[PDB]
Amino acid sequence: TFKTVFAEHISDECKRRFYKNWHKSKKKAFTKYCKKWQDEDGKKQLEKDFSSMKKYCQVIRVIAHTQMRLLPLRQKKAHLMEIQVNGGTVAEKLDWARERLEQQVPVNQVFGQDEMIDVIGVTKGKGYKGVTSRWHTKKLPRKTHRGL
Amino acid sequence: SHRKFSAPRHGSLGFLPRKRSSRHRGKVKSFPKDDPSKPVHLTAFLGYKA
Amino acid sequence: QVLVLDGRGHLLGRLAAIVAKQVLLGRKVVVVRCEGINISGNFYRNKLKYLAFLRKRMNTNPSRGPYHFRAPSRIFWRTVRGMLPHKTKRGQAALDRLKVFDGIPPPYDKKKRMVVPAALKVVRLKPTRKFAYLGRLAHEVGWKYQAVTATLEEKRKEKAKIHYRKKKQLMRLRKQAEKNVEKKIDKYTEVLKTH
Amino acid sequence: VRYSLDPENPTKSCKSRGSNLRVHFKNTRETAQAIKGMHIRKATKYLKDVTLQKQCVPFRRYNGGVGRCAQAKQWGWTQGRWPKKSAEFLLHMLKNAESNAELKGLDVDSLVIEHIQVNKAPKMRRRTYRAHGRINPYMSSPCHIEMILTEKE
Amino acid sequence: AALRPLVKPKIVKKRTKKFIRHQSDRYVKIKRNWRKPRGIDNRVRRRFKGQILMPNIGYGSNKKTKHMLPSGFRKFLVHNVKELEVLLMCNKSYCAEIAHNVSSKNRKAIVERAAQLAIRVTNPNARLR
Amino acid sequence: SGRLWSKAIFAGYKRGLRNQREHTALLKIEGVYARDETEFYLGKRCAYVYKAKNNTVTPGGKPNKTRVIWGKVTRAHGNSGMVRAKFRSNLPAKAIGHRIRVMLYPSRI
RNA sequence: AAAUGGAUGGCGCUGGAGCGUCGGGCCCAUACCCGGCCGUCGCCGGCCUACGCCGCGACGAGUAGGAGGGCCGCUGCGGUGAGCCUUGAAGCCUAGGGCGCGGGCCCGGGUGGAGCCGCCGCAGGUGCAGAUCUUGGUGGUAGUAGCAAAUAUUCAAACG
RNA sequence: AGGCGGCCGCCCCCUCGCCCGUCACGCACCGCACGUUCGUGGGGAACCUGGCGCUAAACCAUUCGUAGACGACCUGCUUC
Ligand SMILES: [Mg+2]
Ligand SMILES: [Mg+2]
Ligand SMILES: [Mg+2]
Ligand SMILES: [Mg+2]
Ligand SMILES: [Mg+2]
Ligand SMILES: [Mg+2]
Ligand SMILES: [Mg+2]
Ligand SMILES: [Mg+2]
Ligand SMILES: [Mg+2]
Ligand SMILES: [Mg+2]
Ligand SMILES: [Mg+2]
Ligand SMILES: [Mg+2]
Ligand SMILES: [Mg+2]
Ligand SMILES: [Mg+2]
Ligand SMILES: [Mg+2]
Ligand SMILES: [Mg+2]
Ligand SMILES: [Mg+2]
Ligand SMILES: [Mg+2]
Ligand SMILES: [Mg+2]
Ligand SMILES: [Mg+2]
Ligand SMILES: [Mg+2]
Ligand SMILES: [Mg+2]
Ligand SMILES: [Mg+2]
Ligand SMILES: [Mg+2]
Ligand SMILES: [Mg+2]
Repeated sequence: TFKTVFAEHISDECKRRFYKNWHKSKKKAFTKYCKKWQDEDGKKQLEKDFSSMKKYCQVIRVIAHTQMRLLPLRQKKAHLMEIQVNGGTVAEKLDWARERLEQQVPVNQVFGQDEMIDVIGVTKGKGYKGVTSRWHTKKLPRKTHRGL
Repeated sequence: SHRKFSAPRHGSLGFLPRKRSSRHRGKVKSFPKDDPSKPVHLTAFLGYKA
Repeated sequence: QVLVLDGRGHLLGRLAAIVAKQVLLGRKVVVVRCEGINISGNFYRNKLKYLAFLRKRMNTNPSRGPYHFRAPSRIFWRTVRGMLPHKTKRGQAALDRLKVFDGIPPPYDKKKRMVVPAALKVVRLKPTRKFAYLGRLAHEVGWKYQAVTATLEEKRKEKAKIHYRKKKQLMRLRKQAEKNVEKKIDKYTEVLKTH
Repeated sequence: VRYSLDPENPTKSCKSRGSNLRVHFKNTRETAQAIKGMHIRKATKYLKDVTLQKQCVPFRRYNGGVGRCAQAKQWGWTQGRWPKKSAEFLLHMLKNAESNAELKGLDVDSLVIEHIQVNKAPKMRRRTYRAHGRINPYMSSPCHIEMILTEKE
Repeated sequence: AALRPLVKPKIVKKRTKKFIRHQSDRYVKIKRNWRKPRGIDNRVRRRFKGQILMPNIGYGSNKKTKHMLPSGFRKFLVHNVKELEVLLMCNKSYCAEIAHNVSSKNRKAIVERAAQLAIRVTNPNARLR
Repeated sequence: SGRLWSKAIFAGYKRGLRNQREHTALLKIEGVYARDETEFYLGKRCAYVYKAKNNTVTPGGKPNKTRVIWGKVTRAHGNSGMVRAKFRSNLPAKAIGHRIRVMLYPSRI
């Protein structure tokens, strides 16, 4: 990881992701970072970071999150994901990313119908179960002492 | 020895470290490769099983 | 203090012998360009021996037991481990003194690389005998990092070409100054007292 | 009577002891190691939290087969247990030490517990009734408790 | 600077370890006094390398430097005044050593008689008020 | 100002394959790499400089933290230019791969 | 062609660190030579504890076993030290000082409160690491197994 | 696996920033070691002083089930 540049308008769902106890937290994240984005003299030390990003990096990933306000869930924390842009050259990938900072990405934009797209997730936890349920081995008959 | 009824083995050696994952959001191990011929797009989105 | 060794055109066993002898004396030696270390014999023979070494593993638990590195720097470091008394607190300190690097790091770009004469392929091997590249062996088996290391190596070779023209220009300027006048009075004394 | 680790002076220090009292030596040692190095009001609140099962006692040495708890992360330890009876007896002896400091005339609000000590009292033997008509001993493990408290300056 | 006795050379002992007994470290029922093992399998009796060393005649000190204190005298134990006065002839090589069961009331008289007769005593300042 | 002693690295004790003899130690001295070259250094005097936290030094001016076990060159050792040395006290065995000073006195210039 | 993954010891070794013939050096064992010290033995010296004191020379390993010495030790007995002490004996502890190669011993510091020791002879129920040793006590296990055969308890008040 | 180097406009001084020659001095500590070093060497707790800034986060508790033997993991808690 060379350097990470975060946007200015960071949502409260992302702040709930960064904190653990949102009740006990004083909501103090990214105050100086947004002050650096707001200051004009800090932009001259910030636009050089993208010029170094154009020169040295090849893999650029885009951290995005979900809107928990549209969901019927109770979690209210937004999950962050790095999304590797597999487009053209690093210069226009950076231009595309800075053009679409602080913006929504619909699924109908990138993904389409009749497409073969794999799903990655975490299985249903069944708990601390035994051998004939986990490994699906053959059971022992009724006559067996000390375990079937 | 000479087990006399050879059976296919239960389970898989490739999925053997059956530890709980430290993360619950399933991360991406590998993204597809890139090229300047293809236009600029994203690869991975989030979702919730309804 | 510190020693920086080339790996181009060196043999694995000879270089490991000289490094493992000079690291027990305290000289902090570092072997750079480890992917360029040659190994005598046929390359199919060397990868057959290394495939047998990979076959050597514990049946009860492969993690708790034989670790098998694929990077050539760690191959050379295992070669020096098998020669130093690493189970005692002399060879462990010697391995802590030893550092190994694939490619060339940026401080070792600047710091000058030594070439050991007695470990050279040209000195030790007849040129009509076969050989094998440790970097080629590592790229064939496991070490997937030749496309990055070779690219950065060509980049620093271009940096070396853009430095050598400036150094040779400065050497031409100082020899023009030596060709110029009013230095010979000390030069008579220097020639009569061992120029 | 004599105490191990005699204090700097008997003027600014009080002392207390319990002898031949039916507890477990391991539980009282593991709660005394948590009491030691603590202000007296913090220790009183700590033992009331032990009796209310709100703050635990980590088992650091005598930790054989002891289940875990979530409350042990304040101590940097994984296991824990809540000794009710040991907390009751050691709170009674802390009240005894408070009364002795009141008799000696110290600044009763600023005592700290510098020294605490626990060692095995002579145990009393009972018997079980196991298989095949055999008799195995069923013995207690009481302890002697010593504590030396000191003003904090 | 008390008496400074006659010519006594450099005292060597050829080893100063007061040889430990085998497996006295492992069991605390065994006192650390030497006792010759007579087993048929013991590495100490078989004299393997890397083991303890048995006391034999080779560790005997020199007869000139035998029973020699580091001060340069030879110690002799004393109970009373007459057994102190027997050392009147050879006080320049033989020093006195008052017994442990001698009280202070007689110990001060013994050390006073030793100071008068110029006889070295090893413990002059013990058990005093 | 300037260093007067020649550099020499402690290598180990006089030993066989199995056992050791700690009364005589081995020094890989720099510059010498030959049997004919380890002739001038016969009779030199060595010194191992180490540190301790108690205040025990030479009477040369100021009290410091430096302790030194003295010794001198006995004879040569092998064909590679290694030099035997017997010190006044035996080596602490911590000096392996560390430096022992060799000063240019009683030799015969 | 053989079953665990492994063996010129491994690492590696090819103008050798392989093979056969050899040259000059280099390294060490308790082997050899010189020297210091102890002991045993042989020969011997002196009218200085004669059972002591010196001198020369050669050698010292060892289970079963056999001798000699012990100013090694424990218990008691008779002589013996005008012995030791309630101004502190025996016993015990001790990062103290020391001796003897060793059995062990003497002194320093602390608890203790009434008997103890050196030499010469005498007599032993006289020295412990073991014997699935006897008696007594105490650890790891371990705050572990276990407080589960016979359907089941609950609210309020009272003495406390 | 980056922190030192190069260029320009100025800065308070230095034309002994070095070699060759003359002159007079500074401890000459009277025969003695561990001396001169990259050292304003590395880490920890405090002491008095100037300027520029910072005003939190974990763990327990409670709740939660997408999670659980116990731990552990994902969660909620604003006065609208
Ligand atoms: Mg479940
Ligand atoms: Mg059955
Ligand atoms: Mg991956
Ligand atoms: Mg356990
Ligand atoms: Mg448990
Ligand atoms: Mg029962
Ligand atoms: Mg019965
Ligand atoms: Mg045998
Ligand atoms: Mg091999
Ligand atoms: Mg050959
Ligand atoms: Mg014999
Ligand atoms: Mg009495
Ligand atoms: Mg006696
Ligand atoms: Mg008997
Ligand atoms: Mg009897
Ligand atoms: Mg016994
Ligand atoms: Mg026996
Ligand atoms: Mg038994
Ligand atoms: Mg028993
Ligand atoms: Mg009894
Ligand atoms: Mg028991
Ligand atoms: Mg239980
Ligand atoms: Mg029942
Ligand atoms: Mg009531
Ligand atoms: Mg009532």
